Amino acid sequence: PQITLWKRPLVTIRIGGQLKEALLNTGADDTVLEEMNLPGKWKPKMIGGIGGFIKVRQYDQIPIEICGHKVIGTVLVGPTPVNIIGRNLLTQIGCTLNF
Amino acid sequence: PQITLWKRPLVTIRIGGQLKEALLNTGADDTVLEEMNLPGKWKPKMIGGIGGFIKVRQYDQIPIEICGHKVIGTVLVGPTPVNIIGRNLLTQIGCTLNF
Amino acid sequence: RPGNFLQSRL
Repeated sequence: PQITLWKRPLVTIRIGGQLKEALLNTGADDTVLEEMNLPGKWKPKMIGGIGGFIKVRQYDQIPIEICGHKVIGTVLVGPTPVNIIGRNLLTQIGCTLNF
Repeated sequence: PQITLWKRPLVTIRIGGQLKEALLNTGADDTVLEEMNLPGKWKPKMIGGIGGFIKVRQYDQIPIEICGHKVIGTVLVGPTPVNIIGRNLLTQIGCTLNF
Repeated sequence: RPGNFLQSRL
């Protein structure tokens, strides 16, 4: 699909077989989801950007479907204000910027 | 061009006569540059990011050339960690996401 | 390094 940028590029994702809305964010190295009680082992991590850093939990090899495209990789969880799909998963679904 | 996302999507811009490197950022509503001088009137504004809120200076109707494409629009200047081209200008240069 | 450049108006 082609997603224009007039509005925030929010799409449906599936993690755990369940659906969420997430922002396709070419300005994010990593994927970070709003706080959710995901099972599995995790490691603490700090992620930063405008306004400083937040503490998150890093989960590895988590399957995630993005607009019907399967992906699997590292998923961070913490107090982000919006679910964010970063480049680690954007590359897996073959996403490009085009102009 | 078509830009893949295995690396940060960094491009050269020209603004106020000067060259800089900036990140093409679909996760940003606005364009935010690191501290610099720009001519003309500015307004104090605040914006949010992953870590919280920061203070910026808003310059309106600023010409900016992005990877060879012309835009004229709002540029925010403040303590961002990286120069960011957001959707306000990505739309002007005809940028879309594709997968 | 800082690496999540979410940015929102308001």
